[PDB]
Amino acid sequence: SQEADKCPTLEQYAMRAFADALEVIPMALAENSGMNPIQTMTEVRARQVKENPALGIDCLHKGTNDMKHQHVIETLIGKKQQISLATQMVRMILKIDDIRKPG
Amino acid sequence: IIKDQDRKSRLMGLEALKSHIMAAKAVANTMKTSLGPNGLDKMMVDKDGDVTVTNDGATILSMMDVDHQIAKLMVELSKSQDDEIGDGTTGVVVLAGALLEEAEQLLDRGIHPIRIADGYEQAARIAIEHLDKISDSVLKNTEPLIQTAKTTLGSKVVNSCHRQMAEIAVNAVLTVADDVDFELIKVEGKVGG
Amino acid sequence: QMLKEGAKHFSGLEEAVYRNIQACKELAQTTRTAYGPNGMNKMVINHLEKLFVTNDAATILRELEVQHPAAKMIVMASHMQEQEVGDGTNFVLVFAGALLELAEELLRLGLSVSEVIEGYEIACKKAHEILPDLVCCSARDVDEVSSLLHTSVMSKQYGNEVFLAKLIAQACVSIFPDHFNVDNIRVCKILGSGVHSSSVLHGMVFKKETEGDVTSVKDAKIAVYSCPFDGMDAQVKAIADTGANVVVTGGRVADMALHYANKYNIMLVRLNSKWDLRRLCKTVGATALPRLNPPVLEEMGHCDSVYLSEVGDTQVVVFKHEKEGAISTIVLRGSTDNLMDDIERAVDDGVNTFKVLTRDKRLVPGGGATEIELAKQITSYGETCPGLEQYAIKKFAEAFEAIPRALAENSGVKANEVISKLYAVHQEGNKNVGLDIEVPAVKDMLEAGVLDTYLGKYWAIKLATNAAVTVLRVDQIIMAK
Amino acid sequence: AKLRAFHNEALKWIGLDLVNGKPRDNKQAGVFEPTIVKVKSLKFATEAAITILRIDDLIKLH
Amino acid sequence: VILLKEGTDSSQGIPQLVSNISACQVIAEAVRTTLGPRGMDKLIVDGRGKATISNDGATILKLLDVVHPAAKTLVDIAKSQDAEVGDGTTSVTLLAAEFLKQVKPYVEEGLHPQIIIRAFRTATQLAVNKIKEIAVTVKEQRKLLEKCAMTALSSKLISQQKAFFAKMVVDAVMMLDDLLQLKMIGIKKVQGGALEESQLVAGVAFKAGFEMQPKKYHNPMIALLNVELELLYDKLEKIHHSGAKVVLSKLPIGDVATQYFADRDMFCAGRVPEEDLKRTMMACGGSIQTSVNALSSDVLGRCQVFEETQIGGERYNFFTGCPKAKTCTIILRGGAEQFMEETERSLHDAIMIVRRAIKNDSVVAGGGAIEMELSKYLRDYSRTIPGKQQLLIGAYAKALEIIPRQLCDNAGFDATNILNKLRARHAQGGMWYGVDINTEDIADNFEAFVWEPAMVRINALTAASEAACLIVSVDETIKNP
Repeated sequence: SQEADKCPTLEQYAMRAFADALEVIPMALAENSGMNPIQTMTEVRARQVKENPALGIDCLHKGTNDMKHQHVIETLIGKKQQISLATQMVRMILKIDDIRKPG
Repeated sequence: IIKDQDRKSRLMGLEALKSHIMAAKAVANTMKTSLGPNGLDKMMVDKDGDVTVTNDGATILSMMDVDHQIAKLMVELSKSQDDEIGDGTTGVVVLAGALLEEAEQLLDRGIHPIRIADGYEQAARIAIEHLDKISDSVLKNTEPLIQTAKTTLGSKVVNSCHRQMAEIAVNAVLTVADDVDFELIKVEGKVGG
Repeated sequence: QMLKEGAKHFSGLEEAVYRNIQACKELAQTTRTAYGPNGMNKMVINHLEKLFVTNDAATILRELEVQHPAAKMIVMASHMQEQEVGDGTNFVLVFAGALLELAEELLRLGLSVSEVIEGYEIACKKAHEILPDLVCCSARDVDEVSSLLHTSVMSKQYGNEVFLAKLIAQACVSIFPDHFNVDNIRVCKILGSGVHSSSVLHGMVFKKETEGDVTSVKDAKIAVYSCPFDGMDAQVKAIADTGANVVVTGGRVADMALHYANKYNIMLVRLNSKWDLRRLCKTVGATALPRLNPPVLEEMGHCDSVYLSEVGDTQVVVFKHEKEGAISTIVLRGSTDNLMDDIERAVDDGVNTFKVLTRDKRLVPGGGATEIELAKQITSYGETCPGLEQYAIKKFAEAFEAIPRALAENSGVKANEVISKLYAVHQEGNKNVGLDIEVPAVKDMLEAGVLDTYLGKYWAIKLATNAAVTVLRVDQIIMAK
Repeated sequence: AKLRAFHNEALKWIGLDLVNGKPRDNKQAGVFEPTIVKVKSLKFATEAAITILRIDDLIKLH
Repeated sequence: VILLKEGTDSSQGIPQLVSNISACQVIAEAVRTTLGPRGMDKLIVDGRGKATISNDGATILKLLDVVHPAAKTLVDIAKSQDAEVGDGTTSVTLLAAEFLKQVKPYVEEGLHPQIIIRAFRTATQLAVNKIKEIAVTVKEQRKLLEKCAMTALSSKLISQQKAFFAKMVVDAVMMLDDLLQLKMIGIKKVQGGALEESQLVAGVAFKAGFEMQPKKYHNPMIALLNVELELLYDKLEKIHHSGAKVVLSKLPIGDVATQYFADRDMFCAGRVPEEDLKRTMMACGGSIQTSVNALSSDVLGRCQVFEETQIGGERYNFFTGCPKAKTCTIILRGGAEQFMEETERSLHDAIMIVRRAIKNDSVVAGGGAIEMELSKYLRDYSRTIPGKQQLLIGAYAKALEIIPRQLCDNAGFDATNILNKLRARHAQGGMWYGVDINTEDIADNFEAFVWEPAMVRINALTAASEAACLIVSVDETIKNP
């Protein structure tokens, strides 16, 4: 989001939207946990900027808490690759504006 | 005259965008429910009358009647994610949808498709730049390893003894480690006990 | 009850006239576009999903699905005209329609159909008398030959090489025209390179089948066979004793008959059409030897050149340089099958036109010139012939005005203006005056070169006339379902 | 079309003489109209467009 | 009664041109998006599932269910464009359709078809000529060629290392430089590592023989075998008695068979794909044998280096250093398939440009730079060429503005602002000013190093233009069901 601002052009709104799409994963956690996705992100985004990103969403205690302490770590390749794959595919489809399929 | 015969489907203009949006968003919303330890399981009963209670997206999409091209694509994302590392087969699915869910917005604003890919590309390239920044490079560290393994054996049927599975995983990888080769690891499976 | 059974479409008097005339008009106008260098080809595709891109009216009608009685009469007019000289195939069509059109208008007024025919028939004989007097006799003579061949090559897709197709057809029809016959001309459509590569081979070309055999035989002793070479030694051995270094079998040849003919250094060719065998017997002097036991040395024709050329990348035997080669072969070359098709279609025409010369030197300045003249003459003739016929005669001529009308039509030039001008300048510049499409304006066809065959026009008027007349008489015809 | 070619060859004084039907020298012919007419013609016609293009919606009601 | 049966839909006059024009325009539009570096791919499905992602018009028009006459013609044009120069397939298909869009507003008014052909044919000629008068003839030289490579990779995902890749392209093109046959330069994409690892192999490389076998053997004596090496010792002995120290069995190799292979010191891989088997044949120069007993000394190819490295954990064999490596393999390494995929696409094109550089010298400013100029001059010639041709030629020039128009659209930039911004900068700078889509703004191609063979534009104009003339000429469509 902040980098989207440091770089104008129509790509600005794009980066912003991209970021908004990076909040779904968390929002979903709160969703599947039972807690209101919105009210959750409320405490998240807040407790996150204050105590570094080392804090996430504890679907077990319903709320925010330091993940590093809850021992909820995940390889970098997991997230890393995740963004990639999803990004690459979605991109392809975006370039698809016509499909003639006979039979 | 008749360019395309019958039994087809031609998506032109915003028709192509829309279709994919509603088609993917849906498939993305389906898996999204099975995300996290609280993930909601699904039952995929094909036409043979066989039950399929799985929590993995790839296992759900591999049994879901996917006729739309867009949906099939989402099926190749979880399959690819599941054929490489496997873990998070759900994420990629939900993630892909979200992005598209947002994209549609920019589209209805008059923003051309190609452009949307651009921003999402630069942003992603930076998304990693940051994720690779906050990371805390793990240490032959017996402590962290056994931990990471337990974060993969959780919310599963092997969670009741994720400790034993992780222990074996660590030693197995540490032994054949030299750059670690997954081939030097023989997984013998037999009934009993 | 019902006068006639079921499924029997009938038409009486005018009712029939309108239908017949109408159907003929649309059919005559359809091909009308295929006239002059502005000829707009058409794409007809039969059941077998076959695409035919031709400018020749006859080829069009003989490929179109016509079920209309009167309309079929037009297919006949174009058929005969195509069998007579070829050129003017569309001429008859359009004209035939115009006639019916002018005639129908006469009936609706109250005029008797009888008089119509009489007036038209009488004017048909008058014209056949005017043409021979006005015609411009030309000089054989390679100089005059190329002139007529040069005016018969244009108006087509191969107009880019009207100079080559002119000399090619000028050489062929000038090597064996005793009394020339369009059947002694074999045209081959070989793909590869532009038409500017077309060659003239003094003989007959085909495709051999054996390699080890003599690809280029000198004074060959051709032996045309028709009986299969299957069983093979005594058959091929009896061919080496006669001295036949070139075997042209009609049917298939056994592999053992090929290896033997391949060992005797005898160039063997299997799968030879029945016509290619006859053309090889009248070019080298070979005898159609049925069985493989009766052949001798007096049954072998002489062919000084029988080599294997791979022009365009396809093997072809060239039996050229004979004692009395009565049949030559036109080696056509095209970059595409499309261009190759059009070219050949026009080549044949020129072959017929040349055949018209060998039996008619006379020629007229085409492009509508002759038409306008006849119209002028015939019209005046009508005024000299009293009676209601004076109207029919003048109407007949008014039809000839449809030819130049179509000319300026396929060019986008206001007929009303070009016609009026044409006549005026024609009544002063005489016969020669015509219409030059390349440059919308009156011009001397004789000077422009545009010269058509007298005989080509002659038949046209007669055939078209008699035909149209017939379709007009049968004004009542149910059927018998 | 012919007018354009003859309009940039024999200068301005080249218009269409409907009477004859060919690009003729109206200046030499005598065909002259007070420039004021041309001005008003354009001015009015122009303003006429701008207005209609300035219309996105209206309300006449019966 | 009734000319044609209930099925012979007769479209004459104008209702024929129109229909054929509209469809052609729409078909072209379909591919009109696959134009440019960021084209819009099309996942063509064959009803049976198999989805094909293509960006080339030809491949697309050949995999689509075409059932329209005027439509099947477009497929021909694309095929005639793809088999002539290659790229521009989508262009020629779009232009031909567009040329039918600018004439339509004239037909509906009464503009005769033939006349229309005149201008169009006259314009194309005038345009083609200019291509030979405004074409910049450039120079070989590893220095220049490398430049022509960086310009082919720039403004792309590979631009990050276009410096290294550009070199590989030049060398790969220099090595096998005997009119460079793209069907000899292989590209091997394998995920694992970084683009900074990709190298150019003087032969081929495939994706073992035994754990620790001769990883890097000096001069190998390639021994290819189609049959499997399983039931054994009899076959292995035959390979040793031939001098074959390197064998590649297409099918799996016996467990024990592999043993005697590590004893006789002979590298031998099992389960070698058919395609790969052939590659090695065109690489080191080894002959493919089905049986192990048919393997002789004259069947053992030769290479300089043969190493087995684990590029990404998976051991890979390399076949570099061929006497006459007339079939190289560009080994590519990267993080994901995507990145690697794009890479295989950037290099592919890069090789093209470097190729056309050694061949045709006369080039031009791409990015629709030539179009903008042509459209300019053509408009001028309009004034010089009065009458019907005038207005037409102008519209013809207006059409050529579609190449740059859609060019910007295939990225997300406003076509208007750029088009106008181009005509301005073009009429001030030179015939080099085009549209750098990668930057969404005008720029000089001479400096932007954006060039393309003079042939390209030429092969497109004629072919594309003449096509329209066809649909225009044929003023009637009959089939006869």
